[PDB]
Amino acid sequence: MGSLSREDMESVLDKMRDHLIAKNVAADIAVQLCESVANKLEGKTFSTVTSTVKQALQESLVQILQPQRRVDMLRDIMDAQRRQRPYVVTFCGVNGVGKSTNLAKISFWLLENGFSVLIAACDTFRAGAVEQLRTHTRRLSALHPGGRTMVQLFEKGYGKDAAGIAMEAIAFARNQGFDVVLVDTAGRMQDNAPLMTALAKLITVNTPDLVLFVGEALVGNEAVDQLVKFNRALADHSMAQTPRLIDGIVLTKFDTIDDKVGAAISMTYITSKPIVFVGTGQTYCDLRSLNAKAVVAALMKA
Amino acid sequence: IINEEVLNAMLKEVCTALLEADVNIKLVKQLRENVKSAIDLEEMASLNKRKMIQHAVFKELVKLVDPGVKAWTPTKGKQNVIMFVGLQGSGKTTTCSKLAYYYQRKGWKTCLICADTFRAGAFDQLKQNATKARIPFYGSYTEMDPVIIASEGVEKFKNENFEIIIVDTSGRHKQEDSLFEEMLQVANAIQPDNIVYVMDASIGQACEAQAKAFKDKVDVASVIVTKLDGHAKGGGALSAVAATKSPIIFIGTGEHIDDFEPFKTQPFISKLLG
Ligand SMILES: Nc1nc2c(ncn2[C@@H]2O[C@H](COP(=O)(O)OP(=O)(O)NP(=O)(O)O)[C@@H](O)[C@H]2O)c(=O)[nH]1
Ligand SMILES: Nc1nc2c(ncn2[C@@H]2O[C@H](COP(=O)(O)OP(=O)(O)NP(=O)(O)O)[C@@H](O)[C@H]2O)c(=O)[nH]1
Ligand SMILES: [Mg+2]
Ligand SMILES: [Mg+2]
Repeated sequence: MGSLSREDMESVLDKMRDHLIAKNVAADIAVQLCESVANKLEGKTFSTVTSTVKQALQESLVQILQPQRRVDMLRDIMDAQRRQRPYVVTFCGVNGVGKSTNLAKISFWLLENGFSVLIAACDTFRAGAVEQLRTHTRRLSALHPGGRTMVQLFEKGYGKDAAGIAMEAIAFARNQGFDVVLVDTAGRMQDNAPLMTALAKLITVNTPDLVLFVGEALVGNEAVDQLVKFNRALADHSMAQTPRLIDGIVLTKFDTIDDKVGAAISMTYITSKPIVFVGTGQTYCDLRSLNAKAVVAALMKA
Repeated sequence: IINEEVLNAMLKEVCTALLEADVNIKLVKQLRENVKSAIDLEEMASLNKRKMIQHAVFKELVKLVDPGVKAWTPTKGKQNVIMFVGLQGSGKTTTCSKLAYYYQRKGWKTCLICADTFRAGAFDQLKQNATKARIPFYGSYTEMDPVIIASEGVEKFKNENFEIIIVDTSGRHKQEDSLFEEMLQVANAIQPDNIVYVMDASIGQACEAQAKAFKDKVDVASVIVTKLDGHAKGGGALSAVAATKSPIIFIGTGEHIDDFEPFKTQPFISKLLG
């Protein structure tokens, strides 16, 4: 209230909703976003109305992008070392989004910081999946970060049960004293219950330290469905009383969407979980952390 | 009055469904005024409003998937070169083998060329695919110039008189000019009879910009929308057809070689619509 207060707000709220949608925010997220602005603004100069919703939207977008506390991988690995157990990380996501490429980027980063990593080749299905990992392991061994071993690929070819390989890889990792295990998994659609179950088994059987959903910033409304479905298998198929869920997000192909940046919000909206990494290209250094201001700035200018 | 409210009611419902099928919001707003022009509440006698409106919506979607250009087809006995382009991860390499297998079971002399000199495992992947399907392949673990590979592959399979010569290329995006130039050099080199832009059905609002730039750089003539298995909507395909001035020829419905069928419009739009 008042009625033409609400009337002016909703009319400019609508222009903002159609703006976030055009920039690849998931429509129903764009909708829920504005309805939240309404509740916050209502009860309390047309330009001020425009500027008050524009300003208030911007404030919430920033809060959505950075929930909880920033994830601190190198610090948490140290805790794993103190307990003398590998810090285990699982990558999952749908077909094609950049799981295997971005796992390599991340290990480069870990390796340069002095940590040994065992890459578990647990996409035993898709053709090439293991040669492709193998090429990266051979290139990462060049970092040397000679005596001892900093990168090794743990692999058993194709055809075998990825939840079992991942258990072996971790046990091997603990046995050889590797700091980190990076578990690659195979691309799977989120409505494919077999694949969704097998993923859930790999996770609940092995209980990694960190489960990382990989999403591409090119996805549209499926950004929400992928994440909802992945978290539902993880929850539905857990054996623990405490359901193990997705810990964070790697958002890839951020260099392909220009300013249509809105997939960052679809994914930070539906989880209270952070974007740990941004993929900004196809090479080892194309790994950024997410800048909320730069994202929200992009989302307003269009 | 009642009729206006009814029409605005169905239309809002159509438009919300269309946006969540990942249609470009500009397309959705345009269709909305297109159906409003094409419908007159006043002429409607007592008949049912909804059914005429649903038809009106559905008829305007059908215009959007039809580019009005007939899809290209290979010609028996001649050397048909087909080139695959698309964004990173869009499904190009898997679809190459699907299209080859499609044509090989229909009695065509098909082969495959991996000319992706960048992606780790690009040859292995295509090689393994091709081997599992008994389809001849060509590539190199050592060569790094994809124009050389695509040239040597195309000529080799022609001297062996193949009918379907499918070239797989690396994933590339529009804002990477060196890749988009390399793509131009591969096309000019092998002179393909048909370029296939491949798009992931889960693509969002960025589709029109990418797809347009692929068509501005190279004569895209066809479209294949991948990852339409099960529940995917694939509304970006409208931007893709309009941007590339090309028809959608097939759809990919899974990771296996036989998860592949020719594109048909009505069922695609029915899934899109509801
Ligand atoms: N431009 C760009 N391309 C990227 C990025 N991350 C990954 N890619 C590209 O995406 C494509 C697929 O990468 P890949 O690691 O195979 O993805 P995946 O999730 O492991 N695919 P699969 O499910 O088939 O195993 C490759 O062309 C890779 O170079 C990124 O941040 N930017
Ligand atoms: N479910 C499903 N998965 C598909 C379909 N088409 C391809 N895929 C999967 O999605 C990924 C596509 O990989 P790929 O064929 O490498 O695509 P690409 O365009 O060649 N990638 P790159 O840019 O690296 O060359 C693979 O994981 C493949 O198994 C489809 O129709 N359905
Ligand atoms: Mg992979
Ligand atoms: Mg490929």
